[PDB]
Amino acid sequence: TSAAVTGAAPPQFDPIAAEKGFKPLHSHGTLFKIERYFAAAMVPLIPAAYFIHGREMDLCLALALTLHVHWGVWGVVNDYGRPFVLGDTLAAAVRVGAYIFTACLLAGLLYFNEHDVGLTRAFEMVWEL
Amino acid sequence: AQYKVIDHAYDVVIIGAGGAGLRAAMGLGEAGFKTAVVTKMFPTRSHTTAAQGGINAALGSMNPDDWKWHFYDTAKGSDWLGDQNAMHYLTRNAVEAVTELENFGMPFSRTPEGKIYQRSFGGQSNNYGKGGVAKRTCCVADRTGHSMLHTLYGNSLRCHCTFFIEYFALDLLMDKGRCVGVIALCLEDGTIHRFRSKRTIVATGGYGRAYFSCTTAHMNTGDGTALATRAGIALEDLEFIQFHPTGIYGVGCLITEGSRGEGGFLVNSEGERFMERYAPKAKDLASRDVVSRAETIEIMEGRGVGPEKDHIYLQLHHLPAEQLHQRLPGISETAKIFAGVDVTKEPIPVIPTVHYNMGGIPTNYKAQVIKYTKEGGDKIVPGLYACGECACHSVHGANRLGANSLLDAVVFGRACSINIKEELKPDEKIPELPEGAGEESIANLDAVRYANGDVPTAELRLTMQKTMQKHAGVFRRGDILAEGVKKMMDLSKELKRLKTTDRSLIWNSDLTESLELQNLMLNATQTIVAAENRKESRGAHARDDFPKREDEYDYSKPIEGQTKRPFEKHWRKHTLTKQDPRTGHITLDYRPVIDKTLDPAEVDWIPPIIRSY
Amino acid sequence: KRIKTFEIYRFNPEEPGAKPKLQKFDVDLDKCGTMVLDALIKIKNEVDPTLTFRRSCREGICGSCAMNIAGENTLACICNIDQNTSKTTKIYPLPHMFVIKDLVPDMNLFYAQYASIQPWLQKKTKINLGEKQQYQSIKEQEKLDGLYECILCACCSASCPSYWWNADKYLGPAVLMQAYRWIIDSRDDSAAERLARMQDGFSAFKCHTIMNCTKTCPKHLNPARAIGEIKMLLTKMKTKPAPLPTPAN
Amino acid sequence: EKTPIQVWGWDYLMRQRALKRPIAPHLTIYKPQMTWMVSGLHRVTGCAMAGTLLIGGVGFSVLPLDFTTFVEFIRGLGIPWVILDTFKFIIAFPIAFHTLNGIRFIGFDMAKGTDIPSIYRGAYLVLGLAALISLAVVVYPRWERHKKATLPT
Ligand SMILES: *Cc1cc2c(cc1C)nc1c(=O)[nH]c(=O)nc-1n2C[C@H](O)[C@H](O)[C@H](O)COP(=O)(O)OP(=O)(O)OC[C@H]1O[C@@H](n2cnc3c(N)ncnc32)[C@H](O)[C@@H]1O
Ligand code: HEM
Ligand SMILES: CCC/C(C)=C/CC1=C(C)C(=O)C(N)=C(OC)C1=O
Ligand code: SF4
Ligand code: F3S
Ligand code: FES
Repeated sequence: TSAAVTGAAPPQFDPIAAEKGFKPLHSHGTLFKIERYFAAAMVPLIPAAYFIHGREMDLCLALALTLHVHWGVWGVVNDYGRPFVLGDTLAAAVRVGAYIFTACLLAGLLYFNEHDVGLTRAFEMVWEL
Repeated sequence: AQYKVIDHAYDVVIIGAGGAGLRAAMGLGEAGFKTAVVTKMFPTRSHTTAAQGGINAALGSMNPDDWKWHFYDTAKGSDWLGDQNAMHYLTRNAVEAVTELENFGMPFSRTPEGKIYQRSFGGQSNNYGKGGVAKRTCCVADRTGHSMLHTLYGNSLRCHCTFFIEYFALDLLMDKGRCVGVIALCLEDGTIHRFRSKRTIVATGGYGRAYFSCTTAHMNTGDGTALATRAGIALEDLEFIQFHPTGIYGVGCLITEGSRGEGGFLVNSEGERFMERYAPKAKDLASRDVVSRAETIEIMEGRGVGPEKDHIYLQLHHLPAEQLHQRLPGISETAKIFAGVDVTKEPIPVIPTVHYNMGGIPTNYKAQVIKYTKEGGDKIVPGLYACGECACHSVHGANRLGANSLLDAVVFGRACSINIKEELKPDEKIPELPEGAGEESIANLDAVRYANGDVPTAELRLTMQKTMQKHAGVFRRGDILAEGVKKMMDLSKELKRLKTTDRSLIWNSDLTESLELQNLMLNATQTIVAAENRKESRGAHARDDFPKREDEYDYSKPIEGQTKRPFEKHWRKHTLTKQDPRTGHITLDYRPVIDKTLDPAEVDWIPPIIRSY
Repeated sequence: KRIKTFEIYRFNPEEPGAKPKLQKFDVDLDKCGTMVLDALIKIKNEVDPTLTFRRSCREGICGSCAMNIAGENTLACICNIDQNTSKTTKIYPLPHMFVIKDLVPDMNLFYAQYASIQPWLQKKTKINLGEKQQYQSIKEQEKLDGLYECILCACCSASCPSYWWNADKYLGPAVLMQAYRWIIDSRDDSAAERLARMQDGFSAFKCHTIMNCTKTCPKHLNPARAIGEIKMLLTKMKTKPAPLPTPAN
Repeated sequence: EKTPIQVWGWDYLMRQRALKRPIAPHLTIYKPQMTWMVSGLHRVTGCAMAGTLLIGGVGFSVLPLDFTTFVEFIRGLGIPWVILDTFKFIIAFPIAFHTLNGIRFIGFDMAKGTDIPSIYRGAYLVLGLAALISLAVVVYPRWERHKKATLPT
């Protein structure tokens, strides 16, 4: 029989209509720029840390590495910690996890520079054996 | 089994998402109708996207040109089977239509002055035939159907048409001769959708797959013509299958006529430019009906090229490296993939291929589907329109013009929306559906779906493709043809012994392809019998046993002092094939070729002449 | 006589809790066309009509027959069969898509993302439709070569791990390449609000430069170059403006 | 804040989840290529270092057993200089590579060197170059600790 229901328009994106009250301009452009200049700024520093050692490099290795790794694990986390597969709230936790990671990174480095041998001497001593 | 039915209501529905279809969709959309587009595939996958050489319009971007010469060249190529009003409409509105496309985004190749580039093509000329070789063919290099289609598909997203993608059209909805919608299958989930509308537009494209070898998509099964036949409409001129001169020999991919109108030519196994012989004037730029027979003779008579001496060579290698790459990049690559050929160094193996269907659902200049009686003129079919290749307004007579089909789609699509906007008053409410609405359409599906016979869909189709090819070939003869009509009509019997396997509803390839074999047969039978009963030779139709063109007068002599042969004795007439789907029985009838132009004041009707290129 | 075996990914949504399986078919290489699609149409015609896949043009221009053949996303129709028969070849659908049945992906997300970019032509001063062609110089138009050619086949997207993890938020190579086709088309007046539609942290910036999109593209198009060109505009470099229609045009 | 498409897209996912459709095989089946494995590597190196810099710093705070006493809780475990210098390599290489490749990937971001030949020259040049510099930094200072153990003077 042809005695059955009325159906609706199939799910379909209408790029004008949905465009209406959804005009926002909050650009990640200017951030992505810097974190590449920052990575490019780090270029000369890595080989410098092979040559010039001691207690002051140790501090800006820690410094600049913390901040790079911060913008870094944040992108790796958006990727593998998506809410589709973790549920909405366990996923927000992984976002917040990110900060905790960036922040324990520094604490831990700072500490190691301040109480143990420092990054650069650490390198030396493993390379001595 | 049992089926779930979904009713929708729209002002206008379009079956087809190709060139034509999408232009109707967007035109009606922009002029504010609630438009549903039904299509068995994603619009971009439609056959229009395969198109190559480009689109004719008298922009005269390359040299001065008058739109009237194009009308001239059109009326000629149609071997006066074309309706001079339709060819009037087509060629006037071409300049606008193509300019629109430029405006819509379509990125045509460019002249130094920065207007649309144009190449020369198969069978066109300046000055009502006298002048030169025309340069009217506008193009996105090599890949114009593609780029055109995309531009249209993108543009149709700006006009809120509601897209029913991968839904297979089963039948038109008929209420006592009026068209009230379509019934389609929705592949993604099994559901059956009746669409109610004020207007339907059948814009479903050709039926190449009827032949064992063609340039067309796997997706050209003439489902629309099947839908017409099936709703009691007779189809016209089915016998005029365009054979394109140059399909790659093995597979039958198409090497565009552009490659010719850019410089390239045909060669036989004697290394002779034999097209100088068959067409002294036009040479390799003769009309495809001619150029093709020309190739097919050279074969028949031992000048065939290759291992078996059975194709010819298209040669472009003489042309500059740069021009080949900027003017024909997409064939360079497909010549290489399919026929191992580097087109700067060797020739492409080519052989005529079934290519285009001038035939289709009859329609007046307005693109409104029509039934026709001898006594009471031609009756409009209310609610129904048809356009693009599935239609027959016959802008093409007996032989299509190169680069006029992308036009005939674009233009008459546009002519659908324009003609509906005009006459669809916002009072006439969406038709209701009648009781039983499209029941025997789901009843077919069901029996085809559970079809238990002992001939698999795959086999029936093959022998219909393989037979249609031997009997309704390039050159035809009555004793092979009538032989053919016999085999064919045994095949419409074998449909009762049809076996399928995939018994499911959610995406059934086996099932849709069987629906398509059903549709193909109706297309093929009608084709072959009309082909058989036409005792003449006009356009693409070539009887070896009635080699002459049979008109009312003999246009070889001076005319002054001759009697008009009566309608029934000459052949200058459209061929209407009525079929009963149930039984497969065809009866013929004939319809007069409209000679009047649209404005006897705007442009002068072109009386028949002898067709020499 | 040489026998090629295929392994085709299989799934029946109609069967109660069925799982994707892997099916093996043997195909006599000397009774089959040269391309994969040909094996594919052979094994459905002769062995198993239930084998399901999309196909149209058969010359690799429509996009329909896209799929994963021997590890790569490519078009079946123009993918040569591995002539060597000691090797067993596997056909799988486009990576990371929801499957409808067998080799047929649900294609819609990608189509809508396509819709999102508004892939049509806009201008600031509304034009009297069919009245004159816009001026575009030849040099200006060739900016589109490598860009209009796209067939929307989806191999690039379906090969890009960013889009595997984020097809909902990241727009993916196919769509961006296209967005770019419209922000460098010298006749379009929207570079500005086009770039504005994809300014956030995901839709464009989630390209982690992996490279699959370009290496795979069956048409030898390079969407990455485009994505990278898009990043530049979203930050530093600028969209050249139109050389004016020189009077006569 | 999701764009209108980002929203549509989530509902799309939720739809497609509701319909129980499987997701088509990806990293299991996709063919290992120089494109995604070097990117893959760039991820891993990058993370592994960061991961060390955590368990390193934090672990040597939160624990007694400090670095000096540990640098020879392992020297006292007589292990051959190749095994030892191979470990240094494995320490050194991530750094070489991730840096080198990092400059590569920024180029990509500027649309630079994005064609299949340029993709693949770099994939190799950056890769090999990094494994040279990591061999230079590890064999050379084991050169002088033999050039001076049995020195000419
Ligand atoms: C075959 C061909 C034709 C061609 C060409 C190259 C090739 C290989 N190059 C051309 C050229 O350079 N210049 C030119 O003028 N013409 C050229 N042609 C001819 C021409 O391009 C085409 O044949 C014509 O343009 C076709 O367009 P049309 O709109 O008329 O039809 P379509 O594009 O084939 O699309 C058909 C649509 O209908 C839908 N459909 C079909 N059946 C159904 C059912 N059962 N249910 C629902 N929908 C259906 C299809 O899905 C499709 O969208
Ligand atoms: C020394 C110079 C360096 C440069 C020029 C550099 C460059 C880059 C670049 C361009 C990215 C973006 C990756 C992407 O989105 O695909 C990146 C990512 C990353 N970097 Fe570095 N980097 C450097 C050093 C380091 C070091 C020493 C570490 C170790 C702590 C590190 C940790 C990371 C991490 C964890 C990512 C995550 C992004 C991903 O893999 O997708 N970087 N780096
Ligand atoms: C959970 C699986 C981890 C893995 C190596 C995934 C593949 C992957 C690879 C291989 C990458 O290179 C890359 N840049 C990603 O992020 C966008 C990826 O997700
Ligand atoms: S960029 Fe290439 S792979 Fe992607 S859709 Fe376009 S043609 Fe297909
Ligand atoms: S693979 Fe994806 S990461 Fe970018 S380079 Fe291509 S879109
Ligand atoms: S069928 Fe058109 S691309 Fe394969």
